Amino acid sequence: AGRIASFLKNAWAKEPVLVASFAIGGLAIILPSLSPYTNYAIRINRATPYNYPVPLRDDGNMPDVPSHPQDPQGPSLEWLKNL
Amino acid sequence: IARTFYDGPEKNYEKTMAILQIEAEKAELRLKELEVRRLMRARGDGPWYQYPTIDKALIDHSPKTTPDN
Ligand SMILES: CCCCCCCCCCCCCCCCC[C@@H](O)O[C@H](CO[C@H](O)CCCCCCCCCCCCCCC)COP(=O)(O)OCC[N+](C)(C)C
Ligand SMILES: CCCCCCCC/C=C/CCCCCCCC(=O)OC[C@H](COP(=O)(O)OCCN)OC(=O)CCCCCCC/C=C/CCCCCCCC
Repeated sequence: AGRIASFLKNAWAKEPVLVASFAIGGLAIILPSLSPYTNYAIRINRATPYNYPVPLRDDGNMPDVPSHPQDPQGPSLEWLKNL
Repeated sequence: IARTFYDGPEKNYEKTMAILQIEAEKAELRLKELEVRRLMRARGDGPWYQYPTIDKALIDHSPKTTPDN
C-alpha cells in the first residue's frame, strides 16, 4: 500500500499520458456496471418502432391487448417524457 | 493309452457339429449384413447412412416487416 503510492507518484511524474489513459480506460470499463441509466438506455432502444406492429387476431381471450391505440391497455411511454 | 490320454469319438464328433453350426451361422450373418448395407446405402431409409440436413428449429416464424415474408 506504500510502495504502490510511490509507484503511482513516479508514473505521474514520468508518464502522465499513460496514467491518464489507464485511469480513463478503467473508469470506462467499471462505471457502466454501476449506473442505473443503462437499463433506461435499453428501454429507449426497445421503444423505438422501426417496423410495423402487426395486429393480433381477436380470439376473445386477450384482455391485456388493446382494441385501439388510445386504449388504456398496452405499454406506456410516459416514463420517457419525464426523461 | 486310450484310457489315459484320449476320449471317445463322440466328443470330437459333437464338438465338430457345434463348431460347424457356429461357423455356418456366422457366414449367413455376414452375407445378410452385406446385403443390408447395400440396400441401406442405396435407399437411405434405414438407421445407417443418415446424412445431416438443416434443423427446422432454426427457422424464425415471426412477422418479417413485409407481409409476403
Ligand atoms: C510300460 C511300458 C510299456 C508301454 C510303454 C508306452 C510308452 C508311453 C510313455 C511315453 C509318453 C507319451 C507322450 C505323452 C503325450 C500325452 C500328452 C497329452 O495329450 O496327454 C494329456 C495327459 O497328461 C499327462 O500328464 C501326460 C504326461 C506325459 C509327459 C512326459 C514327460 C516325460 C519326461 C521324462 C522325465 C524322466 C526323469 C527326468 C530326470 C531329470 C491329456 O490331458 P487331459 O486333459 O487329461 O486329456 C483328457 C483325456 N482323459 C480323459 C483320458 C484323461
Ligand atoms: C489516483 C490514482 C490513479 C490510478 C490510475 C491507474 C493506474 C495508473 C498507473 C498504471 C501504469 C502507468 C504507466 C506505466 C508505469 C510507468 C511507465 C513505464 O512503465 O515505463 C515507461 C515505458 C515507456 O517509456 P519508453 O518508451 O520505454 O522510453 C524510452 C526512452 N527513455 O512504458 C512501457 O515501456 C510500456 C508502455 C505500455 C503502454 C500501454 C499500451 C496502451 C494501453 C492504454 C490504453 C487504454 C487502456 C485501458 C484498458 C485498461 C483498463 C484498466
